[PDB]
Amino acid sequence: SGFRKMAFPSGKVEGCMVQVTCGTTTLNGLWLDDVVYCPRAVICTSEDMLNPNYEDLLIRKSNHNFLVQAGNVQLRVIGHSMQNCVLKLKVDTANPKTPKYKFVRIQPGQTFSVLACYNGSPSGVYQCAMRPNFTIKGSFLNGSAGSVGFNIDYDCVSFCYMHHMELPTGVHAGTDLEGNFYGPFVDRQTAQAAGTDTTITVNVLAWLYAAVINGDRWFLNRFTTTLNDFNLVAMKYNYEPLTQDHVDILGPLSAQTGIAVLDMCASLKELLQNGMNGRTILGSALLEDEFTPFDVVRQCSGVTFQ
Amino acid sequence: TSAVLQSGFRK
Repeated sequence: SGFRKMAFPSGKVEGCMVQVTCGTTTLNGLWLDDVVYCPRAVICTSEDMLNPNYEDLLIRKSNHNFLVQAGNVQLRVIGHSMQNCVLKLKVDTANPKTPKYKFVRIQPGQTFSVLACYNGSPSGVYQCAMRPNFTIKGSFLNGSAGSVGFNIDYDCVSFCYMHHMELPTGVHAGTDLEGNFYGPFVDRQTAQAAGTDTTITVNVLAWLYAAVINGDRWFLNRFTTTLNDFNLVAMKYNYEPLTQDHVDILGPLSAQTGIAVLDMCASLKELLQNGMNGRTILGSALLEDEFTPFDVVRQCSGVTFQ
Repeated sequence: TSAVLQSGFRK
């Protein structure tokens, strides 16, 4: 028992991180097979960033202007292209540490692990969620762009996020590995603001099931509710509307605990309306929404990876 | 706020 915000083991991704330098700018790249992926903002100076014309900036860049460093070895760039907001730098050496991998575009509400890197070297790993407003609440400094987010299933790494930029309120925005931003954000230094930070209702419910599994039961009340009545109360609290699809996804946790999802919704409703009275649930004083139902099952059943 | 692209300066 116990329950922690748990990241995936990062070894498979650590062997893919390199440093990419162009002009006066450095960030991280992802080296898979003979291609290095990195944010296209590596070609910008600080003044470029207010209003960059990336296609025009790229005209003055050749293969040899991209300095790619894996440890103390320089990779040889034999081609480059821009796809949306990422650059793909073809190198003449396949990464011998390339894992089995896929590129996926995740849905809001899904979670992943971030390997925060600087100068191609890892600083740490932590778990994040793609928020409903398409930001993530990460921990990133200057030089962290190009760090990636990922999931693992069995032996296959699904890359879903590459870091680009920081927004007001200290949250972060980036792209999938095809270079398309999550949400409406653009890689330029303009006034951009996250929308409403909506709470991922299905994840809070998953975490309440995790609490029950661990013996933290004080919040189970004597009530049930309906989907429509729950959403009426939760809309006021900026919770995502709960759908039947969400209820079905919670089926495994409901069957394990014997608690119908709508019963748990009634308990959540009272927590939203009356607060937690200074009590804690799984060591937390607020309702945690960055565990998916799959995250809970994984951690409570000991799912491992190869 | 403006968005800040979190590249780093070349050393």
